[PDB]
Amino acid sequence: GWFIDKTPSVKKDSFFLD
Amino acid sequence: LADLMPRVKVQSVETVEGCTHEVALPAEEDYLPLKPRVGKAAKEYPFILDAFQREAIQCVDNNQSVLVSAHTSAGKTVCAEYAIALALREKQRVIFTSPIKALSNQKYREMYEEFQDVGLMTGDVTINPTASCLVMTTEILRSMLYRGSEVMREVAWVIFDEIHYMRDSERGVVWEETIILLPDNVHYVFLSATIPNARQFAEWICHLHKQPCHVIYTDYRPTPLQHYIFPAGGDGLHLVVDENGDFREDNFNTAMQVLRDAGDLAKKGPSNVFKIVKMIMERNFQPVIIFSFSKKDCEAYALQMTKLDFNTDEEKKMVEEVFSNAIDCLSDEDKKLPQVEHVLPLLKRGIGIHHGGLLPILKETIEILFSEGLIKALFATETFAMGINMPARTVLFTNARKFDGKDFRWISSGEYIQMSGRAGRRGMDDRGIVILMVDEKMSPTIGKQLLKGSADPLNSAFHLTYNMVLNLLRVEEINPEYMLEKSFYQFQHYRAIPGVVEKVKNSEEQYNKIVIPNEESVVIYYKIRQQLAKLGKEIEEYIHKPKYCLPFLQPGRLVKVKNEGDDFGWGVVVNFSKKSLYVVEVLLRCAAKPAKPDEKGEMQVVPVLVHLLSAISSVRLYIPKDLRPVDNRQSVLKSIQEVQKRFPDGIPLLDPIDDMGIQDQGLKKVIQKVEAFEHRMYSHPLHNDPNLETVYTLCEKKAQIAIDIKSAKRELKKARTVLQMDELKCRKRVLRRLGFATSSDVIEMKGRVACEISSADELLLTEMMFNGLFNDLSAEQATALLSCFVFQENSSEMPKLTEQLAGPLRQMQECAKRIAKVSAEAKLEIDEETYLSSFKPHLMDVVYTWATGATFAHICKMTDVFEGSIIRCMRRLEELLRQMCQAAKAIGNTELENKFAEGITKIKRDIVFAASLYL
Ligand SMILES: Nc1ncnc2c1ncn2[C@@H]1O[C@H](COP(=O)(O)OP(=O)(O)O)[C@@H](O)[C@H]1O
Ligand SMILES: [Cl-]
Repeated sequence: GWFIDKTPSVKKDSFFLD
Repeated sequence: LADLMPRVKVQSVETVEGCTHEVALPAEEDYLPLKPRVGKAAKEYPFILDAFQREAIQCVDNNQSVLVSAHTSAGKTVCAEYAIALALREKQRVIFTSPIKALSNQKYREMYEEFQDVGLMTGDVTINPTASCLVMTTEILRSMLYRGSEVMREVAWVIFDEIHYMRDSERGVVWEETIILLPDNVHYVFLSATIPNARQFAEWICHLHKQPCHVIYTDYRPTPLQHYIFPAGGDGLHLVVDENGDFREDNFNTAMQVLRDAGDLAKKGPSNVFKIVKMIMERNFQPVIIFSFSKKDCEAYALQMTKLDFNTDEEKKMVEEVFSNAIDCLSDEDKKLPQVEHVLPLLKRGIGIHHGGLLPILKETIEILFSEGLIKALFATETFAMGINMPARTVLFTNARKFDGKDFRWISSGEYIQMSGRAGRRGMDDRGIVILMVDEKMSPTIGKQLLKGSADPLNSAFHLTYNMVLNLLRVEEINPEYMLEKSFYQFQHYRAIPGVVEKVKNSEEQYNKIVIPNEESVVIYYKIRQQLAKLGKEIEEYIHKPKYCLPFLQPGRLVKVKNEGDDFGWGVVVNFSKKSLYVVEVLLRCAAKPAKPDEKGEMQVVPVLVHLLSAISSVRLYIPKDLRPVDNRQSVLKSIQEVQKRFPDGIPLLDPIDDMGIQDQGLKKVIQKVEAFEHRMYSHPLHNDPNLETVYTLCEKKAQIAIDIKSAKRELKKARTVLQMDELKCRKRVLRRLGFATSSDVIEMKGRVACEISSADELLLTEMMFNGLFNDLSAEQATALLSCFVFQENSSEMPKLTEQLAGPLRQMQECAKRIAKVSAEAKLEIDEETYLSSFKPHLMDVVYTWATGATFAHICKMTDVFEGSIIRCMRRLEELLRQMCQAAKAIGNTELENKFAEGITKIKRDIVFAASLYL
């Protein structure tokens, strides 16, 4: 099927990954 | 319209390998090949003529003008000699016009020993005016054409030595002005160097005098050259160009790398020039010319060599004998001059100097000693290259940069061609050599364009001058408008009209043929859709902005992509990342191209730039985890086919404001114009018509043809424009306000006075003369004041001036301010402070004291200006005085004529006006 999404995604931009 | 444009064709004559032959013709006339010469030749030569000489000869045999474009020393003078021969053989007259006096003198010597029926005419000397073959300076020739017709009485040929003088700014306008004034019945021989636009020149001559004009061109060089570079701080020379003319990038890059690390921070003693001329004498490369753009650097480099000796005691005795004989004419007082003492030790040692700063008799004596081989290492200025062919085996460049304006710049390939052309002597050398000293890093591309690159094109520097305008108002046959329309400057900017006008008609014809739209309302529909498309693209740009669209590029998002026209319909995103700009990988229907309408299509994932997305949807359809299979790719294509069905109104798009967050105000007014134009579109009676697309394509074609007509006419109205009319209107306005001519462009007596002044600012001087400034002055201070008008080359600190001299100076500067205010009042680009300071008064005291009787030795102590520059100025002053006499005589003002005449006698004596050794 299909769905409708008008909302975007985000990133903290301050996260430290590991 | 009234298009009185050039209409000239050009044809290519076939010739033997070694030269190329083209001829510029009026388009209406039918080309006619030169027929063979009839009867014995006009001149035989002591050698076998080269191909390019024969062809040029055949032109003159057929009484047709010819431009010969060959390297210096190729044999261009051979052609001119045949013309002179032919005209004398036919009891006609000839004028061999050269740009510089010094060249005219030397050519007169050549022509005299050879034909003997020749005369000379320059600003300084007049020999045998009734001669059938007159050598004369171009400045003289134009002055004669303005004066009378007897100048060209029975003249059948005019020879223009070195047309490059037209590029010059100080004397290139007189050159072009002259050619425009000659009668059409005259035939011309133009001698030049390799120029890339020789054809354009012949076309101008053909458009101008309504006569065929030939172009003979040859890159033939009778002595091949080896070009070397010397990296600063390097031990020796790298061959950058071999005899074959190939550019060795192998040795050029290795030369610049030595240069790159040579200087301090990158890592007493003698001079580098010293070391280069030294190995020159040890490698049998002499005689050599060392070009230096500064007379002060030229004397230093030559004095460094005083430690060495390049002459045999026999050659010494010869130098001393030739030197003492050339001086015997000078007075005892003048032989003691310091310059005579300082140079003879250098000539004895085989060292020589040549620059405008020397005294004329010494400069010429050195030229003589050089042609005799008694000077084996000559340090000369650039001017020495712009003269008669005095070649050497080797040419050395001390500097590669020259100062122009407010910044430094390399020397042009044209200048390198000019000075390097002196290396390589016709029969004496198997190969001349050129050495170039570099001190700053140099790109390889510019090095290739400088050593092997063609000469700079020959473009007109034509500009307006009051002396020209006034003389054209005096003659009742020509007007200044004619001089501009027929100039080479205007011909070069008229050069785009030929192709443009031909395309306008052909298009204007193709426009009336596709003019078959059923009705005129169609154009309204077309313009509506065209606007929507412009708006459409504008919306896309806002959606392209990654700051706005990236957040909504989630896997499965439907996106429409178009690049440079073609589109791939819709597609689904998978993920995105940076590139090198951003890139998203999207399935699309198809380095591949989109799928055609009849094709069922095959989905394929491809990376595409984010600024290639036209629209973005609200829908995110689900995609399979592993998209490697083909069946899954088809499954996605079928899933979107079902989405397009669930939304027949169109796949929903993201509101750029309510959803994407573009709070920009300009996007508001764009979306408003879209909804309004979409309403206008669906309202148009044609929107529903099934023939819409058939009539919308004929409308699109007819619309593009119209776009061409618009831009074509646009450049045509530019090309057809005369560029210097606004200046002319302003200069005529100045002449009106000052009383030189009337509102009806008729010369007033005051104008006829100014006509006689050509070597200086005619306008200022005639104003000074009419204001009664000279009337109270003595001849000695009258002449000293005029020195300000012939001292253009000034670059020294002023002296302390006595009140007797500053008086008339201050008076003169007052009239100068008035000249500037009226020019500005006419809206002429002039700076008042610049105009007053252009007349350098540095030699007021020098000229004044020479006028009183002081010896030349006495006046040299007064100023540090090089002693030769003083004589060059005095010669210009004497020529200007002679003009001033003619100016006062034009109105019968005999009291002023008697004053300038007196000034002449006061300064015309001793070494300043010593007869040239060539005359
Ligand atoms: N076919 C030729 N063969 C040998 N020497 C020639 C030939 N043509 C010209 N020369 C020589 O070259 C010179 C011709 O005059 P030149 O200074 O070379 O004219 P330009 O440099 O303007 O082309 C003369 O010294 C002449 O001896
Ligand atoms: Cl022939």
